Amino acid sequence: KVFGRCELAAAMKRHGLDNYRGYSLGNWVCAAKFESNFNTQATNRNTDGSTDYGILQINSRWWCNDGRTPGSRNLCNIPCSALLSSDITASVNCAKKIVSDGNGMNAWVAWRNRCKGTDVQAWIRGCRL
Ligand SMILES: [Cl-]
Ligand SMILES: [Cl-]
Ligand SMILES: [Cl-]
Ligand SMILES: [Cl-]
Ligand SMILES: [Cl-]
Ligand SMILES: [Cl-]
Ligand code: NA
Repeated sequence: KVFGRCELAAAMKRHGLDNYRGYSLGNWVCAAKFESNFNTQATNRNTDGSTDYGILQINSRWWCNDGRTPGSRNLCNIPCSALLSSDITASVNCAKKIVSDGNGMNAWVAWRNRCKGTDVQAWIRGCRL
């Protein structure tokens, strides 16, 4: 599913991302825009042989099992395919683990490079929330 901006903001709010670890909802919608273009089906293979999955491009090196990233972990205890569902529950739950790990939203390269330090409330402007 390719979400609209406000549709994603609502879904993310409902699943408890707004202000999760102190990151306002705009930061999560921004991250999703630049990680996946709001596409739950997005996949991108990394140089190390891991792959990033879903709306928040969660990586198989640490977070989900894809059956082809040897010696990786599965901290979210999910198949990576779960992160590609139209239902973002799995992705959000796993993002909460990630952002809690120590590095905050710097775990998302697109967030660091395109959202951090920017006016992220823009991403939730106009939305009914
Ligand atoms: Cl929308
Ligand atoms: Cl947009
Ligand atoms: Cl915000
Ligand atoms: Cl992989
Ligand atoms: Cl959803
Ligand atoms: Cl933080
Ligand atoms: Na893994």
